[PDB]
Amino acid sequence: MTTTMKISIEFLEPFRMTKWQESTRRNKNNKEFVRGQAFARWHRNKKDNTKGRPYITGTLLRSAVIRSAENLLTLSDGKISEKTCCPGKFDTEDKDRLLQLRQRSTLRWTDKNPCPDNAETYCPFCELLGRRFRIHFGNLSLPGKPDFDGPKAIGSQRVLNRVDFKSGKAHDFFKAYEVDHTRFPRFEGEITIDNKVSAEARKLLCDSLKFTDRLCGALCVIRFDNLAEKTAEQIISILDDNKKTEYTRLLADAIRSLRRSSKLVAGLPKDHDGKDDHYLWDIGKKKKDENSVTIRQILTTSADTKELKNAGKWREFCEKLGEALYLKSKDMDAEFHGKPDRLEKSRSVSIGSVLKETVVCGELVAKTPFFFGAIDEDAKQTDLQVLLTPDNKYRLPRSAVRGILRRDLQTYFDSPCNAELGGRPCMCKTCRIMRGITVMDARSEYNAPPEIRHRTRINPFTGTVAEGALFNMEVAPEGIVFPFQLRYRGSEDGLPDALKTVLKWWAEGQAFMSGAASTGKGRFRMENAKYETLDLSDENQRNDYLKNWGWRDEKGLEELKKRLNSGLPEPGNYRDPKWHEINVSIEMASPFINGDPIRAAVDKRGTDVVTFVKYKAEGEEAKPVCAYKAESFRGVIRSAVARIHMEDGVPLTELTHSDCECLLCQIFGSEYEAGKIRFEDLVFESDPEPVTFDHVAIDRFTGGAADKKKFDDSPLPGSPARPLMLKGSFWIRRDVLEDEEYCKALGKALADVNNGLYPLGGKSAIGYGQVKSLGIKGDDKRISRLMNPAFDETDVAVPEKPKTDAEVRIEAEKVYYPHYFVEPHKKVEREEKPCGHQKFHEGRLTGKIRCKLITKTPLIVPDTSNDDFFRPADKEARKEKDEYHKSYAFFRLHKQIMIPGSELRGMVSSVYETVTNSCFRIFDETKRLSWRMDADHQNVLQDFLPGRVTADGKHIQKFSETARVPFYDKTQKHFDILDEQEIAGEKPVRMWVKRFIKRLSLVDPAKHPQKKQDNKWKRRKEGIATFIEQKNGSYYFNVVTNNGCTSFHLWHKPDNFDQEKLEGIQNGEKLDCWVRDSRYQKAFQEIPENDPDGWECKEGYLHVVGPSKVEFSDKKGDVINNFQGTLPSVPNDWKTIRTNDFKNRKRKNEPVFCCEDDKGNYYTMAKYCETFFFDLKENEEYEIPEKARIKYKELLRVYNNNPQAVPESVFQSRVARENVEKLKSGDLVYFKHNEKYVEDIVPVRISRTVDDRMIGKRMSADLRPCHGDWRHPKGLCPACRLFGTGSYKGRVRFGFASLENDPEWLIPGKNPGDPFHGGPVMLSLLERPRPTWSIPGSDNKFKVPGRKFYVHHHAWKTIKDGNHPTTGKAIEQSPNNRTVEALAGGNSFSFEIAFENLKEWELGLLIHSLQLEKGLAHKLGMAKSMGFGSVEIDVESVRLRKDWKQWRNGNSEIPNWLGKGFAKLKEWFRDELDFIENLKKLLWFPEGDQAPRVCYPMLRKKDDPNGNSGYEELKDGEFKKEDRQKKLTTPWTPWA
RNA sequence: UUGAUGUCACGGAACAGGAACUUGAACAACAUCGUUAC
RNA sequence: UAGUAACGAUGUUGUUCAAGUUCCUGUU
Repeated sequence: MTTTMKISIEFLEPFRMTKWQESTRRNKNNKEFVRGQAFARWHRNKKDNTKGRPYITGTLLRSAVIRSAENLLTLSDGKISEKTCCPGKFDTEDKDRLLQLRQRSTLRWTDKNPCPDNAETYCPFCELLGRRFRIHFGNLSLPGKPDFDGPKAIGSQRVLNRVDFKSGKAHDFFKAYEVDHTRFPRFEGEITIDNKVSAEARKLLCDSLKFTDRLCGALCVIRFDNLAEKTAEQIISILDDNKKTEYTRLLADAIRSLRRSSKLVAGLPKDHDGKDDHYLWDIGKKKKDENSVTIRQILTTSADTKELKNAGKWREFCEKLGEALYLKSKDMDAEFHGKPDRLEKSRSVSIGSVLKETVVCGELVAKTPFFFGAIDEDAKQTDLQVLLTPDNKYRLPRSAVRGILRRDLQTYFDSPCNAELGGRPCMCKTCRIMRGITVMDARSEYNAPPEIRHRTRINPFTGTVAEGALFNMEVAPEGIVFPFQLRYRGSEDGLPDALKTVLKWWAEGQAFMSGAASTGKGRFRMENAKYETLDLSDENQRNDYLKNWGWRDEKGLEELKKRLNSGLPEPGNYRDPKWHEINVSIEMASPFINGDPIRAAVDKRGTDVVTFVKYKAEGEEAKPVCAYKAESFRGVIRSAVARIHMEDGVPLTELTHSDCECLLCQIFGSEYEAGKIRFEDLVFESDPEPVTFDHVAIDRFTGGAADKKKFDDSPLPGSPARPLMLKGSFWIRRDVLEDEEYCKALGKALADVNNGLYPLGGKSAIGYGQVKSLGIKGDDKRISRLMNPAFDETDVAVPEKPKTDAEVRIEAEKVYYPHYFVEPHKKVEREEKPCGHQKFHEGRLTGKIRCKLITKTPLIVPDTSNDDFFRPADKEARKEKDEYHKSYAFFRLHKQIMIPGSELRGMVSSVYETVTNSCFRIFDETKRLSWRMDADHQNVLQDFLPGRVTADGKHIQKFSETARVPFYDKTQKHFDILDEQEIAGEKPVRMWVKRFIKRLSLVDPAKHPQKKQDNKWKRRKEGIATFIEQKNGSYYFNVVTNNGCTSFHLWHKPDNFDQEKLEGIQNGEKLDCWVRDSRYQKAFQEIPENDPDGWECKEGYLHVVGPSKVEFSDKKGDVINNFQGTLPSVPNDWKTIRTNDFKNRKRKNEPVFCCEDDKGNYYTMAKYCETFFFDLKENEEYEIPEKARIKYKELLRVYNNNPQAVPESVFQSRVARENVEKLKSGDLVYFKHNEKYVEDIVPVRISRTVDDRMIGKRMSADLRPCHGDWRHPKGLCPACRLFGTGSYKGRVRFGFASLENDPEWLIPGKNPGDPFHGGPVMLSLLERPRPTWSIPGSDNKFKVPGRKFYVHHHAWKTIKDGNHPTTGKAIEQSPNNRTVEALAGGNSFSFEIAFENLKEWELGLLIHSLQLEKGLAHKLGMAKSMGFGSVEIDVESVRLRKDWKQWRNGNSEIPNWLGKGFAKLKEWFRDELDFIENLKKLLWFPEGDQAPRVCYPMLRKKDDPNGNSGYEELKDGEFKKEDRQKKLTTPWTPWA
């Protein structure tokens, strides 16, 4: 007796979902079951397990149908078809149930009796209301009834908000689930109607089902009828198998960046030679073990797997791989909800019968990168994320649009709302308009990943970043189009005036929707607006509206968009939007950098930092453009304001801004109110291609490149020819331009920015940034009227340089050395506190110094961007893999000769820090030294005893003595009778050892005429002689010693005098003879066939090392000559090398072995013997500490990395040939010990000795790098206060020097008429320095000398011709020297030095270090160990700064500064200023007719035509061991 | 998997504050091998 | 029982980033 009607709803927007709770907190007393009643619910079967499906109750649809029926019944004056309708009853006497009452002011029509219950025929509204069921409403569920695994598998919980209006920051908040509508767009159910309900109630029900449009926070229309985890584990295991475990976070941040495209893995950078050993992209490979994959190979084979071919799959793989790597690198409260008021009776009111409808279509594009915070969980790498769609599309929610309409409607009026989330609806002017507004979501169809930005926070006391202030941020691209649709229904004749004014504001590009609006985030603009007003008051238009469900669906919208008239309606009352745009145009004069290291790690150029580049969208694809961040510009202007204004004593950079109305707190805002000025990004107006500059860090002692300290950067190029314009804008509020107190502050700050201070960008300490001018427009001269400069234009001249007094006595026919260290003092002061990079102090100076550099000796500053600049034309370009002859040019920026700022910074820093006797800025406190020990028995080789380590690596057992066993000879055979188990020393052998051999001579007492002078004939006694056999040269004898106790057989070689005693031998005569003993320490295997004497059989260990001591050469040495032809070839394996020739041929002395390889090398090999350790003394061992093992490790590392070694791997020793690492267990060593503790372990007889301490502990404790903690503390060296350090910014900025006259090169070029290119000159070898010649020994006597200042001379006239400086031979090219292009003497440059917050004695010392006396000169450039690079600097106008208006050129104050600097220098050191005298002696320039000839020695004396006693004779006599330091300190000592 | 005579949740902007920055001459002379003889 | 004496040859590149901070303050 029923009739089922099947309905089905279909969503057009993401609906919302509530949270599940058990059936105990489901009363009217819970505050989360209420406020969760207007959403969809989540049912789970088998309670306590999150598994179920969503559903919508029937009571909610009943309430929506009731509300639509009330809204529809007053539109036809209460008559459905024929009969009038009763007003209905909404009163209930019981209120313990009915968990929620109605607070709505029910509509009215035809007020009459409420049709009491004791009736028999009701009003159709009472049949719809339900007065066994009359109209039963059923549950709506999913079509197929599936089962998901929880509420997080269909949706995502996001946080909503509730912001304030005056202090526009926040209030409480809440959160809810939202499910996307592209995955779950359909729900189904039915409605059970009785038979005898009516024939007019069904029409009302159908019209009410068609008139309802939203159910759960969304529009609707109701109708009726495993790789990434294992790859992460593999990469982590690779990083842990090696020692590169500190590159894990950079690897994570660089791998997450590859999610943009898969064509970036085949374009990762390489090394500088084009190899495949990058420092992070090639971790894992070794010298051996080819089956070792790297990270580049892992990313390459994972780029083509037929699973990661799509973009979404590759993006997801990159994201979760980066997340896993970040998580692996890691481990090394206020919310309101509800409270609705339970009102007893609703105040029923009438609204009338006039109802219209307005549709506004169009679209709104983005003009700046927008931001919508959707920071979710389970993703902790970015910590500031954006809102995305489940298919990675950008969207703007309707909550943000609704809140922004609310804010603009409150701003159009001048009265905020005062609602408190409860009770009767609010009835102000801005809540009667907001109750008829309906908007929609967007999708933007872009589908591209967002870029990541890095931000920091700077401590304004030191200048560096604060502790713990570093975070990321991701922003959406610029230029995305969102579809827009607004709909309003009310009683007016169209739109109101407030909405028309707000839409006219939005049509001018002033719709600041959401984001970090203070730093120039999303600003949209509504375009292509259409509108059309319907009329639901009549009946011929309402039925056509109800026939097609309005026009909400896609077909209805495509039919509606053909009826809308174009152009928005003009408002009746305009309001002049409250934001004003001001343009900004900056022009620079130097390079510019805005760091980005991750892009440098992914980029294929192979640099360390690259400039910042943002993307922009063109509809489906993104293109990059270089720009300047908005946060950096905002920070610059904020710091420029904060350092001038006082506000009651303490400046604005020291306040806490807790509850203060400071001047920064009222313009730039704080954590309690929003700001009133919004900046924006700055584009560069052109296409500047980045260039590459190389840098290095020159050590102080042994001035050369320090270890691990070579780097580069890729900034944008700018020069006084092409000035790198910058364009942008920023927005200010309307009620700030009208104030006269804030505009003055902004004008003062921009006037300080314009006058040269506050450089923009990165490394401004070497001449980057340097704003030349700044000009704003668009403000009617309210701010740009205080930005006018004002100088003095005086005529005071600059005082001339004083005359020098330190002179040297240089004579002819003598040579000099070029090093001459400068020994320092012993008192470096660190008892002063640094100033602080805050407000400009009162008694300190700030300004500019303009200098003038003029060269007087050829200068070389190379342009290391390319080699082969002097390459011949019209030939082959270059072979792939070879070592050619490098040749460079001079430095150019835009085809203009320049000198960088870091060169001058380093030079002046060295001179300034050696004047004030300050801390060694950069130093190498590692790398302990080592020396080869000499070959003399008494001094060194006496203490090294033979030994052997025990079964465990803890003790060394010593031996008694040694004897040498002959190998590689022709008089025995020891290789084919001993196996490999006994020649490696792991098994004892048994040899026969002889100690003393016996010579023979016939006449002892009557031998004084000929012999008996050698004094060795003092142990002869007597002896009888026999004869048993005849030989060719020798004769047999059987001699007794004193009484016939023993007899020995020997072979005696007679001589002239012996010949006569020989003459007759009948085998039986008794000759007279004498026996003498001589030393013979040999040990053979069996027995030799020449001495059948008593050999003492002993027991010991044997060990071999291989054929060492090769005198290889290239010029047919004295032993290869006078040979017997046909030299053999090199054998491919040892144990077969024999003796070829003898060194002495009269006697049978030392044997050699001459061979010849495929090249022109000629080897001559000594060492025809090996050593045998016998007589192992037990029960006496010595322990090995850790210092011995560290010394042994350094010894092995030196042995294995040697470029001067023998090219053949057969003639090396065992230590270097087999490449071993640690001390094994059971190997022979030569150790040194004293009282149970060993000191040194060497492998061979004559090896090298490593010193115990490092080189950092051979100085004083005060001269070490003045770095560390010992606001900032007071422990800083006097040179780390002018120039910076880590955790303290320096207050001196240098600048790019530029040439102004004509070049005037050294040698003319190849093309006449083009005076802008020079000719090439070829240099000498230029080999790296040796610190093992200044520190000769290692005990305690040799400390570290000074700072290695090179002397001035003229030795470039010999290189100009083509000879060598030491000899006179012509130099020949090779793949080890360069061919540079140089300038000549008589060129002029000009640069500028900016300083701030200096004292009056630091400026005097800086001027004394810039300009020297009138007889000295500086030295910069390349190859200044010859005569190359000699400059002098003259100082021009020194214009100071005293206020933000006037600058007061102070040329007339220099001598007071110089006197104060000298007075401070006298105060520190009383009368011990000898280091300044030495430094003035070392900077002396030969004024005239003096030609000091300096050069380095040669190796020996026989290889230079002058014969000047090279290094191998200078180690004895002059520079022996104790005069080295002394003779290298005196500024001009004769080279001898 | 809801209750019926009463749901303005299209009744609520994840908003407000923060300088990828600090320090650094692209430079530079004496070492490397071990034993041989009595 | 036991150790004493210092000699012979002339050739060759190296570093290519390092030390720091890598997240906080708050809504009623």
